[PDB]
Amino acid sequence: KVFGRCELAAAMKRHGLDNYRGYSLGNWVCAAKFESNFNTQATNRNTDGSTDYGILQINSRWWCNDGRTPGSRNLCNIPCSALLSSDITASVNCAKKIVSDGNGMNAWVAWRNRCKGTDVQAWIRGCRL
Ligand SMILES: [Cl-]
Ligand SMILES: [Cl-]
Ligand SMILES: [Cl-]
Repeated sequence: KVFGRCELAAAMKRHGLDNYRGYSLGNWVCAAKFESNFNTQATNRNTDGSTDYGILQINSRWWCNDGRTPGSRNLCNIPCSALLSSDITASVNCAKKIVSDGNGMNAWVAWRNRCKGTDVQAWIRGCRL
């Protein structure tokens, strides 16, 4: 599913991501924009052989099981395929664990490079939330 911008903001809020660990909704929408362009089915293969999955490009090295990332963990206790669903529940619940892991949203390199320090409220501007 490719979400609309406000549609995704609303879904993220519904699932308790708004201001989670102090990160406003615009941060999460911005991260999703640059990780996946709001496409739940996004996948990307990393140099180390792990894969990133879903709207927030969650990585199989630590967070989910895909059966093809040697030496990896599955800390969200989910198949990586669950992160590709039109229903963002699994991605949100896993993101909550990731952002709580110590480095906040810096876990998403894209957020650090493209969202951090910017006017992230622009991402939810106009949205009925
Ligand atoms: Cl915001
Ligand atoms: Cl594996
Ligand atoms: Cl980047």
